[PDB]
Order: sequence, then structure tokens, then C-alpha cells
Amino acid sequence: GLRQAERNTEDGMSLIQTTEGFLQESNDIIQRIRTLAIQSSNGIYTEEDRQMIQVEVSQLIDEVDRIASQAEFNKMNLLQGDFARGSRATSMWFHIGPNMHQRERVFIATMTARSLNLKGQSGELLSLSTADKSNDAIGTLDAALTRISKQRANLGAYFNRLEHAAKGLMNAYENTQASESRIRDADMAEETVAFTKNQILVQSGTAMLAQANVRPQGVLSLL
Amino acid sequence: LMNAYENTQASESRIRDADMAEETVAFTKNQILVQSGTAMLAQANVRPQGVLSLL
Repeated sequence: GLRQAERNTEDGMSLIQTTEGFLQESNDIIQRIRTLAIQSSNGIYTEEDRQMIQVEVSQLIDEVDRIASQAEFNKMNLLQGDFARGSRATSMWFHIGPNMHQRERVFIATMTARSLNLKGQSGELLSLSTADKSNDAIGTLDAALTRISKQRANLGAYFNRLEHAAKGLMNAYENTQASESRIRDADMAEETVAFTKNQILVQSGTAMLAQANVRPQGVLSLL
Repeated sequence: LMNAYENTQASESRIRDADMAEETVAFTKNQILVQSGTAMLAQANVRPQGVLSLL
């Protein structure tokens, strides 16, 4: 059970590593959109010039949505929110111990562009086509960055905890196997001398039995 | 996609690929056990020879 639990710990560690790797690109894209929003707020651009970068903003938001809806690990989606805190869809547990009920719950929040406020509930994307709208967008991008960084911190805490658990499980397995070998494995060094003593007594006994078998032959002398 | 491929390959290597050190210590222990077993058997089949002295 200890060995299997260590393997399960490794599996969970790989899962959360994949999740963090997926979140890296979304963080970079959101930062790029933030830089675009900062640039767009200047007063030298015209409506058409603002629309040119609005096109790129739309493309980047589409990429974020693609990341959210396509990132997965072992035929299970991660960023869709099925592993969220209040999600009824499913709950993910990492069996970390060798016995029953030794599982630990993990939470992955929704990371869709709707949950990052880059798209409203009506489906409208975050628009940067106006100077004042760009200023109000910077707060939204800051909130999205905060959410992404918080999720990254959660996953890093899970990383450290699972690493500690793996080291502890390895040490526990080593100690348990050592004790089990101490109480189960025979010592050949003394078993061999015991065997040799018993395998000397056997032919001593055979010799004595052979000597005793011919003993009554002496009675034939006086018959 | 590059990052996802790296992580996925690492996960698959964890699941599928083996560790050579632990496997080689297991191999050594099993080889020692086999040698001990055959060495003991080579004298364990000679035990009945002792009864012949009674004939």
C-alpha cells in the first residue's frame, strides 16, 4: 500500500504540474492584453486604430477560451470548473496513504474567459474600441491576473505538500520493509550451522543404527 | 503545446518507464536467491544416499 500510495502521489503531482503549465500560457496572454489596454488608452489613436488592436484582443480572448475548454489531463478537463469548490460535477481526491480514508481533496477553479470577466454573460467580449473603455479594462485584467496568480499559488502549495508526502511515504516504506524482513526473512548465517549440525547428527545416527542392527548376531555363536 | 507535451511526456514516463536502480537491486536479490536455492538443492538430492549404508 505504501508503494502504491507513493505512485498515486506521483500521479497527482504530475496532474497539478500539467495544470500549472496550462495556466502559464493564460497568464502570459492576459498580461499581453493588459499591455495592449495600457497602450490603447493614449489619445493619439483614432477609432480605426483602436479597432485594429481590438481585433488582436478578440483573438487573444478566443485563445484563452480555447485553453480553458481544451486543457485536459487523462481524458478529464481541468480548467472548465468541474473540480471547483462548489461544483457538483465531480470531486478529485489523491489517495496518499496505504489504508482507507487516507485521501486529500484538491480544488481547481473555473478558468474560462467568462469567469475572468473578459466576457460578459451575454457573450460580449471585453471591448477596447474606446479610450475610456480601455481604462476600465485595466481593472478587469488586474482582477484576472490576481485570480490566475492565486490559482498558481494554490497549485504550488499542492506541489510542495505532495512532494513532502512522497518523501515521507518512501521513508515509511523503507522502514516498514526493513522491519518486515527483520521479522520474516531467515538468517542464512545461523541457519547453515543449524543445518550442518542436523546433517552431522543424521549420519551419526545411521552409523549407530547400522551398528545396532548387527548386534544380535553374537547370539548365534552358542546356538 | 510545447509545455503541455513536456508535462504529458513526463507523466507518461512516470507511469510507464521504470527505475533501473531499484530493478537492478531486485534482480541481484533474485539472482542470489536462485544461486542459494540451486546450491542447496545440489545437496538436498543426496540425502537418500545415506540410507544405503544400512544395506
